[PDB]
Amino acid sequence: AESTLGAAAAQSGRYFGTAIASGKLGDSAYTTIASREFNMVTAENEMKIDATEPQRGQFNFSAGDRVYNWAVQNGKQVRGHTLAWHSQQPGWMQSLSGSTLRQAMIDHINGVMGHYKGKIAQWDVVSHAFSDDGSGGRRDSNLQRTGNDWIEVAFRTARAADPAAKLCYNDYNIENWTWAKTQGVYNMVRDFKQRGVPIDCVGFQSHFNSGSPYNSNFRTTLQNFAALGVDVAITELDIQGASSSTYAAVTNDCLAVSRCLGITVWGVRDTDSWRSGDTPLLFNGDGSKKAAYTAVLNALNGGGQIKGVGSGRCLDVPNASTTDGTQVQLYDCHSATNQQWTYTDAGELRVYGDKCLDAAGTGNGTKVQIYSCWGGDNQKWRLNSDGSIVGVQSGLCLDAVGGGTANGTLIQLYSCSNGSNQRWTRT
Ligand SMILES: O=[N+]([O-])c1ccc(O[C@@H]2OC[C@@H](O[C@@H]3OC[C@@H](O)[C@H](O)[C@H]3O)[C@H](O)[C@H]2O)cc1
Repeated sequence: AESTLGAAAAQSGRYFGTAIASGKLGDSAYTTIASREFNMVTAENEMKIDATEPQRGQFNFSAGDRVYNWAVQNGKQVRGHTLAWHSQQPGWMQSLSGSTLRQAMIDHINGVMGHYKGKIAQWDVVSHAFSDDGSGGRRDSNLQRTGNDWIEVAFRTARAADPAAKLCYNDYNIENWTWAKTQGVYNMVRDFKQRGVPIDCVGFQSHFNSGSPYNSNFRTTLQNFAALGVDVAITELDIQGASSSTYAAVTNDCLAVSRCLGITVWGVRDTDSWRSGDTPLLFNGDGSKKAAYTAVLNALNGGGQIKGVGSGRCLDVPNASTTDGTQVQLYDCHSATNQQWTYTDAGELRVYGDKCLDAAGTGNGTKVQIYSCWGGDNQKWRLNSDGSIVGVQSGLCLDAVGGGTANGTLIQLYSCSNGSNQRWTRT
């Protein structure tokens, strides 16, 4: 109830989910991670309009049901995505307009929700309905040109089709409270609640990058929407660079809002991401947990010198050398730059400013040394709550050779054993 993301989130009545791609369900490495870590699933594309209604009036749930069945059979709830929006519309719908388009939208909603009636926890009824031009208004689309009330109609339609599902409005770039787009959505939801329009949740995609960075005020945004009487959900979270601090910050924002139902990251491994170039998820392509994974898990579980517990001595660079390939050791702790390590958001343990704790391989006995920082996974580490420090690439623990405790004891990689020569404390 604390070793996996879903289980850790469940401790506070929340979920931690991911986007599942039906085309990857035959990949054992993929499903092993997905079934183990998440208790909520969103079909990445299988429940969209084009996927569910390829031809007007012709519904197809082959792909959607495969994802839905995999989710339920493996113990995960499901978020339906998405009933009505401008993107990925089938060819036939893109050419529709006015009343006929409005009716098509309604028929689609009834068809899809009817198929999954009572089996979906949340439905993204409408998505991407606002512009990014900075006006805070609706974006120009075929759906919007049929009447400004199309969104309201979609929700009223959805409520009737399946009263058991929570109905959400989902969008991106509505995380920062100071943005006009965020205000546009806020005003609409407030209007809906005041007039009784059936809406139960607001989904924040949370696709963060240096173009639209995460800001601490995201929590305020979540709290402001929660105050309107709707639940909130982080629906498609991914962070460019996967900063451990940022991932932990977003996790704590949801935990700080009683109405935040949970968090879904948009994909399992970076190689499965729609934005793989931004290495924005919690697992590497080879399936290894990233530093960000541990940061998130620690947050969900309610969680300078590096001193070894068994030895009482500090991780030290011999004679304050800055030479690449110098194996680190244990040494009496004292004020010195060669014992001052900085844990970065990328998961590095830096010394001297630009040298990185580096594993010279991946197996037991591998030498741990300092080497120029370059971003390799053999230079990334996960700081566990039990005091162990695990190498991302190797999955092995920082280990004081042979359990030595005296000055000069070298540091190596070794299968984690919870031994005192593998436990560290930082001050
Ligand atoms: O440019 N953006 O900021 C942006 C573009 C699209 C977008 O869509 C939302 O978030 C991602 C969507 O999923 C992807 O849709 C396209 C597929 O080819 C890809 O495989 C999916 O992962 C999601 O459905 C939608 O809600 C947001 C922001």
